[PDB]
Amino acid sequence: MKHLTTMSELSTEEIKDLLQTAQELKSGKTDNQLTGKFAANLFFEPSTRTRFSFEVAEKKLGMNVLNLDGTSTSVQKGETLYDTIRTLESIGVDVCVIRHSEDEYYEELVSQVNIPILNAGDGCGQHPTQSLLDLMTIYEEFNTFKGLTVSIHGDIKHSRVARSNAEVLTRLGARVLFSGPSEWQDEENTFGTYVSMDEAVESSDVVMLLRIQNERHQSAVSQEGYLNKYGLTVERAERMKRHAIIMHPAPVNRGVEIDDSLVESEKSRIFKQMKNGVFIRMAVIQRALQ
Amino acid sequence: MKHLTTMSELSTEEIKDLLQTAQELKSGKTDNQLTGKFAANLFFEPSTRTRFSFEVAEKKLGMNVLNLDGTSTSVQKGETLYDTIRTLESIGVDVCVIRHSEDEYYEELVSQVNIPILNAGDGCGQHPTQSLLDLMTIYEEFNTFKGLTVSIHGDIKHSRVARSNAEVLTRLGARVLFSGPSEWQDEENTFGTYVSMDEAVESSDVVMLLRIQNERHQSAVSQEGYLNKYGLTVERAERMKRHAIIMHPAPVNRGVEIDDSLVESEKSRIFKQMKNGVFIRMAVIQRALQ
Amino acid sequence: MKHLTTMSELSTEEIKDLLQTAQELKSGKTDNQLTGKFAANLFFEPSTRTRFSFEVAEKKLGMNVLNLDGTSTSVQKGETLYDTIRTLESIGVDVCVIRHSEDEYYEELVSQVNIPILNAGDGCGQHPTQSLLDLMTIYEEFNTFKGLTVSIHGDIKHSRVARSNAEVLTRLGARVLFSGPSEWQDEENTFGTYVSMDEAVESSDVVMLLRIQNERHQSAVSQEGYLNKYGLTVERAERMKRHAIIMHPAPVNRGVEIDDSLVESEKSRIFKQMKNGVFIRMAVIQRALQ
Ligand SMILES: O=C(O)C[C@H](NC(=O)CP(=O)(O)O)C(=O)O
Ligand SMILES: O=C(O)C[C@H](NC(=O)CP(=O)(O)O)C(=O)O
Ligand SMILES: O=C(O)C[C@H](NC(=O)CP(=O)(O)O)C(=O)O
Repeated sequence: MKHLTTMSELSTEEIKDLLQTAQELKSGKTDNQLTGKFAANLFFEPSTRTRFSFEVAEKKLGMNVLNLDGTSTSVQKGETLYDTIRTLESIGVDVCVIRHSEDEYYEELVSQVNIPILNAGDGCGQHPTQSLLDLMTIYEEFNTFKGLTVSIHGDIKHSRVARSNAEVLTRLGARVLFSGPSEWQDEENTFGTYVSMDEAVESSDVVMLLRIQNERHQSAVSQEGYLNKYGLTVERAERMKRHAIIMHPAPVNRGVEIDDSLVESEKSRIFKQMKNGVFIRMAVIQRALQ
Repeated sequence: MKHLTTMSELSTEEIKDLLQTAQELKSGKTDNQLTGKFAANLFFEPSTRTRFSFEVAEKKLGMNVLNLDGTSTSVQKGETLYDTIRTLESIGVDVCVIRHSEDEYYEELVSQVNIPILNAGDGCGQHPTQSLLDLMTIYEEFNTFKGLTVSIHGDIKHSRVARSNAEVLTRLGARVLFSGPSEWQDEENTFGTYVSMDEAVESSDVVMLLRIQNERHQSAVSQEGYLNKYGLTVERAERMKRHAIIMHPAPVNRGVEIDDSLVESEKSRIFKQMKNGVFIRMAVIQRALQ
Repeated sequence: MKHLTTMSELSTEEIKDLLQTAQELKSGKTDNQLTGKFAANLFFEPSTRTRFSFEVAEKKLGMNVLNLDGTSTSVQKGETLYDTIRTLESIGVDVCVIRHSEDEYYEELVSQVNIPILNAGDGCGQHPTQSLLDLMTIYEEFNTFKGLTVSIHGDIKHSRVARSNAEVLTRLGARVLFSGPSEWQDEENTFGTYVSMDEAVESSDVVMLLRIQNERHQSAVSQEGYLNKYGLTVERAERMKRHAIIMHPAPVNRGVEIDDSLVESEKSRIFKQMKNGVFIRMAVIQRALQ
């Protein structure tokens, strides 16, 4: 039993092992050991990739799957997250995947519950499996992290993606750059140098775009002309290194943080990221259940 | 790869083959060609028959199923339908079933995506699997379409069922009649003769009833005494040909377009339609992935 | 085909049999008689234990599962519950599980539908599988019902649990005590003796707590200090018989009807209830389909 909650508490060796496993499974290697066991997907926030890649991963591992929403479950009757987990243990669930609006919802749980918890996202906190498939995608491309320059752009302080990726990339020996509206920068995220998109887009081996976390803002603010100012425009992408890649955890808001024509251009690895997500998540479930 | 979007682009030959395949599947034919493959059901409008007959179909084919609604997916974050399909492709989905409010949502998709799209309904546009199962049911009854007189009643204007059935029935050599409030007739559906229910009910070999598309009208209008005025009353049903049948795409609004006692009367094939739905949908999936 | 609607129509012999079957199931026994059949779970009210224990039970029986709610189905188009059930029969569903807001929704169905119906809860009416859970857990504890004193506390008026449990308990030879706010007492449930919590907690072999049915009240009222007044406080739990147990159909509102520290205390069988729920529900499904 191993939780996957925060990227900062996962060692370099474990990351290295998870990537190898994921790569092998992607290669065709299979395993049935978990056939018949039960996984529960609890998503209290909207999702497509994370949620359904987990379901695919679970079913490829031969597992039965229970899918829980926040509006149809007894959470409507005031049940706590912990009780929901204990309930799921009681009816035979072996592992739980959770996405929740509350930053660090898992701290209370990991010490109390008896089955592995896989964090599919905690508000603006952590997003471990996104980080892992990001790393995998990067390593597949450059076959190393050391000496890489990776720039993360946009709404940083509301991003569990950036918060997971910045520390671990630095830890793996890469240089991390930030950019975007100064208002949206993170003082709790020092693992990167704040520069401008125009500066970073030329020194970056990786250009990671972020969606604006509109649903997470205290107050809605104008974002007219965001693309020109902060986004990856065609002209900006044309100034990227030959070997550089474009990444984005999705969903993309075409015409906002990236030009519509770039999403599926030569240097884009956005959809490749989604492919790797499945195998990364298969690996993570195996790690969780031994 | 073969999409299924509009009935008007389905050849007479393809139709006949789908009906034959459906019959074989109905009579127990099976194979594991599709076992373990993934099907995704994207339903953005309510549904019971189409959605779940598809799920049953997919599972009888031995497929793994993913169910997406639109309020719990990342469409909520602004993701386009196109990006949603590509996302599903990336994670290993082989076929997508889509029901959407936007007429012809699929026109954009079919030229761009790399997996079969099965249209489960586009606003007031087309509803091909309904048409196919309607044809199957009629064919089981008369072993022919040539010379048949089929009347379609009620809210034609907002009916993707009427749109699909009218063109294809006349194309198959049937005579089509329309009835219902003149206000709800469709000038862009000229494949039938407009008459009154009272006339059509004695001339018809098939009486096809439609539900009022309340949720699709620009503004709500009274519908008091609809049954007596426009609907299939007991008195009207008693004037039907001895060998004529009653059909309805469902759900039925008992007391509106049809008298409560008729839904499961001798001449009714309403539930037989739902039965055929599964096999028609199996056949369509087999066609898409051949 | 044996429906399960209300406890009062379930004989003592049928009950003892379901409990023996659930025990054998709980010990690991299974068979293949239901492999590949279809179960449908129609939940129109929120639920965690009942809905997902049913799904688990179903999967453990080797069945395919269809999950329907209220907002995404064609109930939205005005389809009656009856037509919904008949529709499911037509597409190949062998048994239906239903939780609905309308008391006794099932009495118009039992005489009309052609497949077994399993009531997962009808408004403030009955909750048969919960009751069976309770009986099982109670029987596991004391190995008998005769001579037992069982107290049920709180919002009796709006409890389908209390209604199922009260009669069947006294029928099995146990004495039932009632407790809680006098306004929330039920005149349509006279199978117990109203007393104060402080009294019952000392004379009870089983102390069964109920959640306040806030979502079911015609008018909201204050419930300040509910714990200290009507609930199971730490102080009160200390005065329980040595061999007595705490039960609660869940979910619990920690701090309302029970002190936070008692939910998982030595005398609590609340989570054991959830465990037995699966096997009871397996047994009930086996009974429904012969
Ligand atoms: O939604 C974001 O922009 C980033 C990130 N996106 C994803 O995880 C992909 P999805 O919401 O389709 O599961 C996340 O934090 O949820
Ligand atoms: O909704 C109508 O009345 C006709 C038709 N109905 C169906 O296809 C059946 P369902 O909505 O239960 O899947 C449709 O256009 O969606
Ligand atoms: O809800 C209650 O407090 C009692 C009872 N609770 C249960 O059945 C458990 P659940 O709602 O998680 O399935 C019921 O009537 O729904």
